[PDB]
Amino acid sequence: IGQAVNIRSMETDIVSLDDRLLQAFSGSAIATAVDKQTITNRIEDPNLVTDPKELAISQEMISDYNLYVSMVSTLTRKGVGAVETLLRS
Amino acid sequence: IGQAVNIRSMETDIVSLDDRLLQAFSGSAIATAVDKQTITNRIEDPNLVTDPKELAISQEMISDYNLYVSMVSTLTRKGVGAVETLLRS
Amino acid sequence: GSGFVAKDDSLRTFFDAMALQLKEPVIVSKMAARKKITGNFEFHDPNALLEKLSLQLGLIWYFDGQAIYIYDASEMRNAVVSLRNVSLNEFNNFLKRSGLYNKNYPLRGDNRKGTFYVSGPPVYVDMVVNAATMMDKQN
Amino acid sequence: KIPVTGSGFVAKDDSLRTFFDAMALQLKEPVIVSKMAARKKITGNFEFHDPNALLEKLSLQLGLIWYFDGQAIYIYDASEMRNAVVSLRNVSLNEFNNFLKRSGLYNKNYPLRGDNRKGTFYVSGPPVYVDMVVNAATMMDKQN
Amino acid sequence: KIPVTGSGFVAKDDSLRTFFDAMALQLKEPVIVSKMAARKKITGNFEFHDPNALLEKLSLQLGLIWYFDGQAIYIYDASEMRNAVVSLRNVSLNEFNNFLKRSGLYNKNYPLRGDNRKGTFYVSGPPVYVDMVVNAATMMDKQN
Amino acid sequence: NDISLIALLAFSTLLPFIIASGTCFVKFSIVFVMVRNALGLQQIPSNMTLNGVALLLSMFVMWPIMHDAYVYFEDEDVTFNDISSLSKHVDEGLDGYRDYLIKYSDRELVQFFENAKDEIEKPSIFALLPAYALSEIKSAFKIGFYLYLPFVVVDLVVSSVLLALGMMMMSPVTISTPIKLVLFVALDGWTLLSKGLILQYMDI
Amino acid sequence: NDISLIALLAFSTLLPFIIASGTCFVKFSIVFVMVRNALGLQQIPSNMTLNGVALLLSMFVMWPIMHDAYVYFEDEDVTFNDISSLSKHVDEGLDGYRDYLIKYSDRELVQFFENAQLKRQYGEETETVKRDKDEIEKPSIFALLPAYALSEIKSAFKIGFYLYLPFVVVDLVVSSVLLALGMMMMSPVTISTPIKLVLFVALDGWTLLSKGLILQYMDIA
Amino acid sequence: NLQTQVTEALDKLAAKPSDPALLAAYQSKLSEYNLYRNAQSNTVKVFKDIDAAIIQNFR
Repeated sequence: IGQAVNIRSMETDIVSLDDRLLQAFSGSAIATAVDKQTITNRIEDPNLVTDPKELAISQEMISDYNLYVSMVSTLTRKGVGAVETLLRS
Repeated sequence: IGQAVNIRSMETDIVSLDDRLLQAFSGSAIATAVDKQTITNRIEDPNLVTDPKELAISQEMISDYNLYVSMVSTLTRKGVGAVETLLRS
Repeated sequence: GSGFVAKDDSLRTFFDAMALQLKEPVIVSKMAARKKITGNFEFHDPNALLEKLSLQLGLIWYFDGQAIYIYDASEMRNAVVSLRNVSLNEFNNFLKRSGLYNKNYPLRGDNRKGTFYVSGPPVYVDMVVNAATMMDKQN
Repeated sequence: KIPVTGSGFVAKDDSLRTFFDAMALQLKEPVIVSKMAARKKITGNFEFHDPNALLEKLSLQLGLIWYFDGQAIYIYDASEMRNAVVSLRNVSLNEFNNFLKRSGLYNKNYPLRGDNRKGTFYVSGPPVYVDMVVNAATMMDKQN
Repeated sequence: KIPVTGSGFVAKDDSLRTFFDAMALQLKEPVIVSKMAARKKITGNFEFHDPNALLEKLSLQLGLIWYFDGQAIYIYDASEMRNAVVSLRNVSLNEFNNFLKRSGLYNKNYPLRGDNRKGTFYVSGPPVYVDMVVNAATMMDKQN
Repeated sequence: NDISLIALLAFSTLLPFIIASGTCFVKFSIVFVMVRNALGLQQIPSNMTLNGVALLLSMFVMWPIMHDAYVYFEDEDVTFNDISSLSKHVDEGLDGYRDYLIKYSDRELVQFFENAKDEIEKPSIFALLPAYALSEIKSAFKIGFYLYLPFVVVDLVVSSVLLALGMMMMSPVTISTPIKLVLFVALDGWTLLSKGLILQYMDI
Repeated sequence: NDISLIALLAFSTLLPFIIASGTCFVKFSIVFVMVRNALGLQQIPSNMTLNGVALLLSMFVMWPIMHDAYVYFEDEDVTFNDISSLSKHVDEGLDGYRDYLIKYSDRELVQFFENAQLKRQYGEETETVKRDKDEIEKPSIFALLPAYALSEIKSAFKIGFYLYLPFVVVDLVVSSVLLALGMMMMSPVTISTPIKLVLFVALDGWTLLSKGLILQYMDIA
Repeated sequence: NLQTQVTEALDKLAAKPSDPALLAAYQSKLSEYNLYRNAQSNTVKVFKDIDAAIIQNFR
């Protein structure tokens, strides 16, 4: 069981706007890419799939990936529709 | 059961954007025709569908065939939808 | 004698001119390239001039054997990491035997235990975190 | 072309970010000032000859909190002080204070309030001190 | 028609790609310069008596990294250096470092930092060196 | 890959507003209407068939910018172990749009938006897209005054030759509008202003 | 915890009508239709793009206000243990938007809606509140944004009258020099339209009015 | 390479279908391949359905 956490979030004043969105995009793309591997090599490793102790964890992570990317999909759809309702007139 | 690959992807010059689109259409209609005839010859040979190892392979070729043509459909739909709003103005 | 005469240079072109008197290339970050400098500088003791300028302008730097990464002070991040089956002493022996031991930013923690505290440049902490979590899985 | 031959920093309406980096060589560590404590301004003729008492006096007159973790000097404003209550399951407070004394992260300005050999205590201070003590006390219980 | 009595290259506002192609005959190998490292410009009278010693001096003055893998000379600028740390299961460092020497890829300017008998090591350099080292070290543990 | 599927859809659904605001389509679609209002016409030819040819004309000089982002983003090195190196990589992709915008935007106005040289760092993409659109509407107004100007003279000269005779109570719009468009077809002004409009951005 | 997501998605669906009413997009849109109308141009410059250029400035000003909501509401200690402290937390989250409404709305127009809502609430016997509330008491969030949107329509029409003036001084002297001659049967707007366009492009009203509106909310250096 | 030692344990029980230790190891093999195959089938399916949900949302 190995864990790690970083505590102090980087924060300052940028009057620049796009690079904060670039950090948000890369921070979501990497966190959704590391976990698709972590669930896949948990499933192709034939030792983890047989243990009932490990299986309780394995059902959890597929739900955490499922709810996460579906949340970003619905938030963005309302986001791009909100600008649509003002500009289409 | 003995395969072959071709390694040359030739390049002909486009004379226009219309000359570009004819290659992009002919390059995609062959791939969508061939993959559907691949999955039919996979099914119509009945010794391929009775083995456990080849079934997840045919599952993969199914899910790629669904995701490919759905991704080109919604993109061309939003493309011509982007044309209609500008032409309405 | 050598030297550089900077007139409103942009702090990326200033440290690139020192990349010949220092024997390694210098990689300055994006946020740290907005400050500016001007004046007459003479490069004859570069490792004593890099620390004195890095404390007055406000910068952090780290040389790992191949290049000299230079950030500014607002990008320093920190972390805490727990090891289950290896202690701090032979991980410090891994850093001393490898050449990545930096005496300005050491590791804070009990000497033969699992927990310690890391703080430094962003190219330093992502190496110490990834090297520490890839030794427990090998052991 | 430069005036009188003493030592000092003349501040003509600086903004607390360009001021503390001038003190960042007498202090031999870099200084990181937060965003809420970078909106105040200072003006005057200052003189650094021992800066750890000057920072203690100015942190009370301006209203500030600060923490030196061994490699940098973090500076926050007083409206960013967070606190938390955490209960330890498998290790005591004196065996956690020996970890803070041996690691040099112990700070006498913001100590730990709690019973001397128990599991529950109370921390308060800057967010880099609280986020270190909470995670360093939770990650020791999962070891034991 | 071309009056200069010497033997050298005159560059008038070149773009670091037409410049290094002029040195690509005295070097016996072709040179490949990236996209971000082709926006700088050079002008002046040059002379390639020995290019492997001229290229080291210009790569430190301009700020550049380069690599020769036996068939070509890749050239990037210093802001594109990528680094990664990777671990090995059942091949040591002393056995992996002899694969580089016997192949002809052991670069003495960007060596491999790590403990002599372990799984983990730290590599840094040009991207053509990094995506060769990570893959050629990963594809030796699946074999064993 | 899954998050990039969002941003790939998010460009596409936002295309008829970025093409509405961040290209030279606004200049073509604006000059093609005031040439009708210059000639004294109201519904001829349309608002649809003038937007269609203005769309294709703007699609010529804009396609190579859109084309290079494909071939740049098809490459295999989109897998990076670092967060910020991918943020750099997507920053390195948009430089085809940034170099297009800085050429036709004002440096003082984008410096104003930057407050709330350019070789070490490029200014942000949201700091200059209105400055581009606000520069195009101004330049299209300025070029709109010029080709408006010769039709005023034919509007004035026939009103003065009718006032030279005694017929003062005579509406000159039924006579000037024949003389208006023969000035535009003997010049063949349609085939030449589309030429110099293309040559204003794309060289020969 | 689960219904906090319901409150998030229900806030998400009603978003662009808040941009339609609550923000300062209403100042940019009106004055941009007015500079189109004062020039006499009807269809051009094709107001689908004029909504976009008016939106981007308003987002450019509104971004520091809305950004503090994310960092305040993505806190891991949103969930409290008491029912009144949890309702207190959304008030002190909404206070950064609310004092923005206080700064830019009218005094008496806001003051009229509390007296109008209280006599609906209890009855006529409720005594009226005066100006002197302003030092301590805050109004509701649903009594502000009507009087806000009316005050911003007042300020946008205040701006729109002023640059309407230098065009009608042109449009009267052209209608007078044509009647100085005997040219009574002549449409003066087709002679007035070039010199109306010159008086805006030589004055360059776009690149100083655009700076003027950002100066009406924020400052430089 | 799991299918190799799947296909390697069936033949010794086929040649000798009365050893009690072998059918215990054979059943211990075949149920683990049973647990592996539907795990792979169930794991590709979510990656297809959530990929279909994005185009279902954006259409």
